[PDB]
Amino acid sequence: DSTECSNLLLQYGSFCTQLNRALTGIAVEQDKNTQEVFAQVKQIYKTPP
Amino acid sequence: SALGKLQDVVNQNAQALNTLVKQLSSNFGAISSVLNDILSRLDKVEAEV
Repeated sequence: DSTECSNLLLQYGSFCTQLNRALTGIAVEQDKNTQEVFAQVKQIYKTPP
Repeated sequence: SALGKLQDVVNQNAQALNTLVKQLSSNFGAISSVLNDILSRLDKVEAEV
């Protein structure tokens, strides 16, 4: 029953999907990062002159 | 005599104001550099997290 906790967990990735697939009996694939990107937007404001 | 004393006082005040402006500019430059470094460190920490 926490909002900020879920907001921070949403950035950890889709590990829950892999956990569910492993629990159902489907093996986890071992590959590179073709779905998760470490991108950034740099929303920092400009300093006043 | 009074005019000479007043002129000397005004000259001393002008020199003190010039020194104050120089020291103020130096301190403001230092504070701006500190703030820039702090913002850079904040951005780095946010990206790392």
